[PDB]
Amino acid sequence: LSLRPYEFWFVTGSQHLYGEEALKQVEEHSRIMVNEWNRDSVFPFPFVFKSVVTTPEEIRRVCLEANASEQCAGVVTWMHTFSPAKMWIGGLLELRKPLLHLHTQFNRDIPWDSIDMDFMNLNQSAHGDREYGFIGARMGVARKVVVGHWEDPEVRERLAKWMRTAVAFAESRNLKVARFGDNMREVAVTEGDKVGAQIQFGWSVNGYGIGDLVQYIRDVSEQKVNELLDEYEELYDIVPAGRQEGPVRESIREQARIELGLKAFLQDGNFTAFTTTFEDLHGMKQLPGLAVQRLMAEGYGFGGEGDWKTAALVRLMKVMADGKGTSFMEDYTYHFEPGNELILGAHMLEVCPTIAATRPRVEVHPLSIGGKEDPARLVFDGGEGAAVNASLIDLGHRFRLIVNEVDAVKPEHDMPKLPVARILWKPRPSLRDSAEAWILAGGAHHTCFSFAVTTEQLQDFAEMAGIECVVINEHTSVSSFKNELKWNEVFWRGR
Amino acid sequence: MLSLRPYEFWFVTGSQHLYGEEALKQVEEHSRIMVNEWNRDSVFPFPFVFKSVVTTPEEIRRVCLEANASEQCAGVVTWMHTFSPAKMWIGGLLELRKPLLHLHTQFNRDIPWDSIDMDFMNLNQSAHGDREYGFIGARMGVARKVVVGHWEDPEVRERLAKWMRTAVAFAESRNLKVARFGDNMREVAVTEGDKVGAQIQFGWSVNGYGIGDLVQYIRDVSEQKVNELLDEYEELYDIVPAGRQEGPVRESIREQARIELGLKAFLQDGNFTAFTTTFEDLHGMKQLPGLAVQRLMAEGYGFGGEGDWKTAALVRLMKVMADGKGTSFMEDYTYHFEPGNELILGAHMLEVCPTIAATRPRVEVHPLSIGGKEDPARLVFDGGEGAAVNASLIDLGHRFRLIVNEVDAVKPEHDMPKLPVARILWKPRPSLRDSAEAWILAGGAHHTCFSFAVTTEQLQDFAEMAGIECVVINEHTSVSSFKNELKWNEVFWRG
Amino acid sequence: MLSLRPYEFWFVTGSQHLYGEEALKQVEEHSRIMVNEWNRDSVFPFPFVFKSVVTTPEEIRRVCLEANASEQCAGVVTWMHTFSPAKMWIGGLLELRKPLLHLHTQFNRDIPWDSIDMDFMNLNQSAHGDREYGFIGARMGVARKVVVGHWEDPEVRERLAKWMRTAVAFAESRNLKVARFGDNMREVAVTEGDKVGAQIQFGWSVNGYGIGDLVQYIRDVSEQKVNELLDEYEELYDIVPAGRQEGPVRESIREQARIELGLKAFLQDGNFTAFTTTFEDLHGMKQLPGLAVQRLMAEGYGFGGEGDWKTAALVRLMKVMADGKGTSFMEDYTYHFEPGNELILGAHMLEVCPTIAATRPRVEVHPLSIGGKEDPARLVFDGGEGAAVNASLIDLGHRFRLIVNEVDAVKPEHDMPKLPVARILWKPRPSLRDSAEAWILAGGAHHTCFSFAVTTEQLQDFAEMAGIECVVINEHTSVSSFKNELKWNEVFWRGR
Ligand SMILES: OC[C@H](O)C(O)[C@@H](O)CO
Ligand SMILES: OC[C@H](O)C(O)[C@@H](O)CO
Ligand SMILES: OC[C@H](O)C(O)[C@@H](O)CO
Ligand SMILES: [Mn+2]
Ligand SMILES: [Mn+2]
Ligand SMILES: [Mn+2]
Repeated sequence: LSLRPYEFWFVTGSQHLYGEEALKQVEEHSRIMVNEWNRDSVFPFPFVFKSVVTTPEEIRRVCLEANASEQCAGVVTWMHTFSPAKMWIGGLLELRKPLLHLHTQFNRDIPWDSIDMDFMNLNQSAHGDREYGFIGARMGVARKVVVGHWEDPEVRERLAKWMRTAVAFAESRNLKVARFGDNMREVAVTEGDKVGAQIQFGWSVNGYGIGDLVQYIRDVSEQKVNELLDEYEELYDIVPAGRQEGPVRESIREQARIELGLKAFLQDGNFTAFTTTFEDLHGMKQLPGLAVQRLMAEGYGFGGEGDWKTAALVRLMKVMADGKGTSFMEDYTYHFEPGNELILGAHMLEVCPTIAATRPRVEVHPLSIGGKEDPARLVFDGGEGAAVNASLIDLGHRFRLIVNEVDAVKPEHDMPKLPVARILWKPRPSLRDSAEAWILAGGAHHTCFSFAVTTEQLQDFAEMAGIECVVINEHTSVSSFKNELKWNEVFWRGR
Repeated sequence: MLSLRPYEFWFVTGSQHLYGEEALKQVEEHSRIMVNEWNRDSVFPFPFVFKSVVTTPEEIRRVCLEANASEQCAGVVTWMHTFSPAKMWIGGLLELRKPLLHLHTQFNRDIPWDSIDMDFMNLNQSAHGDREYGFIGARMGVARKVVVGHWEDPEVRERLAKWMRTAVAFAESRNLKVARFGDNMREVAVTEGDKVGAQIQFGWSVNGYGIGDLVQYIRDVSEQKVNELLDEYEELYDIVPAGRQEGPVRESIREQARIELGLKAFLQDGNFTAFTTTFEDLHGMKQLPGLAVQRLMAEGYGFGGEGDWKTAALVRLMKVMADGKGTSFMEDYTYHFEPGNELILGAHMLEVCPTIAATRPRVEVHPLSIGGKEDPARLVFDGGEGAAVNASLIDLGHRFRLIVNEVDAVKPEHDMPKLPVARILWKPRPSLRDSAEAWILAGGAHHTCFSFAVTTEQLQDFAEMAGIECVVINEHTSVSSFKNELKWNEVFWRG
Repeated sequence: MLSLRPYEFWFVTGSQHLYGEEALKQVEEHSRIMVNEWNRDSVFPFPFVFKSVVTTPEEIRRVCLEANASEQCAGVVTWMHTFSPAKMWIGGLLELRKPLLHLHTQFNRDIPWDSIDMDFMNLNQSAHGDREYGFIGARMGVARKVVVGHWEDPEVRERLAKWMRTAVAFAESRNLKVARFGDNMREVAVTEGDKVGAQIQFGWSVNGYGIGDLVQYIRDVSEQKVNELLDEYEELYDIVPAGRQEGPVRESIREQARIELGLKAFLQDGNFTAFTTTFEDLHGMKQLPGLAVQRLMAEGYGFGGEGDWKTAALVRLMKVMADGKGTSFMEDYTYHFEPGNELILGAHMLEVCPTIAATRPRVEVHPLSIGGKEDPARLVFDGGEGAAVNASLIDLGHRFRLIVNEVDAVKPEHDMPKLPVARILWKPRPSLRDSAEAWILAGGAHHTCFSFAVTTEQLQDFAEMAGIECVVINEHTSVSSFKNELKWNEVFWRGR
């Protein structure tokens, strides 16, 4: 589910005070920085050099163009010299693309024996970026700030992680969610304000009768179903009974029809996320299962039981992660063994095979929920390692993003009677404390779990979106966490 | 140095009539003893003055009114020797406009175990008297400093002595007059601000004069007094060999002395203690004021370049705090990003105060294109080393913010033969990368006041007196926590 | 004289695909006709442009992005011809930074009783289309003007036409550059303020220049062109006898002419449309600018005395709103408390704009101690009579406030033979006693922009666009109610 071309504009500020020769050297430096940066494979997207800006209208022009350019996912600004910040007011007012303020310098060291006034006039980011820093503070602008020399690999790393965040934000602002049916009845956390979320994030969330999907599934080519099956047998282990013609293989075939119909519906409307609900499956043979797991592996967002917030979150985290190690997730049951406390996570069917440590198996088991026929699904153990588990909730007047850092662990025991894929994790700082903190913050039971997305990225995304992000990790004291929820509540009110 | 009027601190002791006249006599004896002993200690830069024990609403209100009327009263230190019902203090606390310090102390250090009786319990009961007083101060939201401990404790006296300087600085701030020769450097943002608001908040009087007003004073300087001033330059500094004899270079220095004497006459006539100039308005001037300003700063005049009246007032203020020691107008010019040796070179195009010099300053003449006037004479030197603060005061539009970075000034390892300006090298805490990110996030200015003498506590206590936010970047700072505190502070300080 | 770049107004029509392509065709036809006919009605001071009917989020966002980037687009007029599901408008409304007017109209005037059917109901359904759109605007809190009624109603067209003038003033304000020769008059409070906040809020660029910069331009004025300007003074005004032939009085008038040309040269070079002076800084000048200033204002330049950049910008933008008619810098000078005939005399020490003159201006030269310079030449005249507004824009520290008093200028019944400045008399509504008290409670400045042409509706619409409070004092004003509104308003505008 690939992306349109994206690029990041590098805008360098200066002034006319020091003359045209100085301005020539500023351009020279910026053009070199961009070219060298584009040689480093750490960057997942290209920088594009933009002509040095020195006047209010040049600044405003480049910001206007950045706004209109569909490929521009972010603007990186840097003051090479002093660049009087009132000139930047008009541009900053126009800019709606994500902004990163790079506070850097062309040379690494001070040339002690040669440094003169010309050098002082030229390489003065030391103060140019501070005057620019003030107008940003003064206008209350959303920004990432990165400090360091431009060849420092740590700097390039902040830059590169940020590019994925910005590109995720670009995808978020054009994100379309299709809902097949409404929320599970009586459920609170998956409910919320779609107009509010379209205003805040850009998400478009709209509802379709399950019957619209049923028609697409009905029109699937049997030839294509059979080819998809061949692919299933190539990628996965199939339960022995499904490896021969008969009713088990047919159950699998039916998920293949569902996958192909879903995919056709979604491509037709340019949707990149979707929801289903087991309470509305008229005309469907099975709850979508294996089909959904597959579409998630292709980069589609998904939320169960009408959960559009989590479907959008899964999709944008997929973009942040470059499609790696990311899944819709739900906390299912606990292991309270002293010293070995952990969480088993799953869903009734829909867990993405990209978090699998073992080769997935296609299985068919009964599912009473929904009252439909035994669904086919992929079954596997999730892998191990550091990860995040994130929830995005609607508090009524505003949204809150909640991020728990966790450590997935390998199971020490088989779970032979368990018909769904699953993963085990130990949340930080302990199961006891993270669960209390989560509950205090009203975190959902549905989350996006990811081995790839970092907390920095989710925080930066929250900065771009203008919403609160709270983090639960190894350093969390619960009492402090309670205090921060209160202090944050007063800041984010009316904002 | 620009000497101060006599200042003094009033010691007001609270009690009540409940225990009789003999108990009140003993209270007075203790207070008189504390004042007299305190004034024998050279740690205190200003004298304490015993005030008569107060026990009634009218006595309390009277002493507060008198403190407002007294030009020499720089602050009031209040101590409850006994219970002193705080409703009696309401009237006086509403009237009082001098800075207040609540000293929570006790006459005796130790409990006389084998003789302590009800009379002693009645008399030496600060333990609750100061708490009842503590309440009324919290209840009325009064600005105050609180100091706890025995009055012969050196740590207690230290806190008191430091606060005396802060309070004197506040007294100077309330009567501060700034003269601007010319407007802000065009298009610059951080040096702009609300002079009316600043006069309301701090008392600063900031008004503008045409550069021509200064030129007329420079024209009226007597040539005899100029010659004498060159003799002092000769005595005090290393003059460039070229200027040590008659000819162009010496005439370049003689011009700064003319500027110095014209400036001094202007300022003294208007009772100004700080001033600004701008390189964009130098009509009638031969040179940008340079040496002249450097000398004036060393005498204790506040200064801000490019029309910067906030930094000018900050510099005068901090000079008072520092008793004229080790304090300068400053600006971050260029960085040294050598791993394990990151530092900042600070300077200005001419105006850096010699009170921070480690080496004997040299008088030098070099071209300065900025301003388009004749080659100006200036002092050149390396800044000294050691712990320092770098502070800027910005206007956020609806309020002011004091930002303070604790730094470590370092001795240069190499010569800078081509650098025509005085300069200083420092390592900001907790690191270059972190302090600069925090500084930019706080929107701190490029222009600061740098000081080896002023402490963070003093700046904070100043902010408390002036009713503004003060934010500190030091070795303990984490940028993510710093970021939160800005948000939470902004909600408190709003309105 | 100082002329405007071309401006136009985009007409954006909303619909949806629901009813079919033929219906969309009928929608486009209606909108093209509306634009065509509006453009054939001389009440509009600027033309409308037809924009392709928008029906999808992408079409909406595109036109809003284009409006933003178009220098000549001064405003967007939106109308929902049919239901046009408002979530589609979110992306565009977030993007749009040009002034917005929501026109709630309908193509046909009357219900066609004998033939109205479902097709018609589907097509001509602004009645609910504009309500859903109204919702999203309230929901997102956008700045907007709403106008209701049939598109051929002359009252509807009049609201539209007036708003065009306001909106064009706003575009001018957004790009306004002020030059200040010298700083504020020392110790003065109301003319002080926050230039950064003002540039953020209004867009005004405000920067300071040494008087020496102006003096240099004055010295480079061609004596030829001075003489041609002097010729033009003779043509336009009654010059005082002693200034008619060569001599000291005519030399004085000649000096103002030099100031005039240097000032204009400087201003044009930086595209400045407003400026300030200060009598406290006149080094290298022979006179305080007087006659020169009066003439620059007459050309449409904004001016504020004593460093007053807020009034200078206000003067300029109200000139634009007024199309240069009957507008001036102004200051309340002295009162006439005669019972039943209470009035205010307004003037300045020199600088009153001749466009408010009811008599032919006289060029005169009198001494002026203020500033310590040579006797300045200036235009002297009586101001006109009639309905006017007197408006002040102040800085409360944390935000700006616009204060406008509706007044009636009156003709003097007596001469003022000893009075060496131009002046005007007015009777403030609802009374001198009450208007002055309300003004003081609102902290209104002593410097104002006075105008015979600018309406209260336009100042209010400008304030809406700029996101600032506008308070009005007029014939319906009760001081006690007005006092409450200051309180309630300040709670609304705080932190906003
Ligand atoms: O551009 C102006 C100067 O050259 C310096 O950058 C410094 O003075 C900034 O205030
Ligand atoms: O004994 C009465 C005194 O006033 C004491 O200080 C105490 O009881 C006040 O609470
Ligand atoms: O567009 C849908 C319908 O036709 C109508 O507009 C109305 O029912 C909307 O509420
Ligand atoms: Mn669920
Ligand atoms: Mn500077
Ligand atoms: Mn005036």
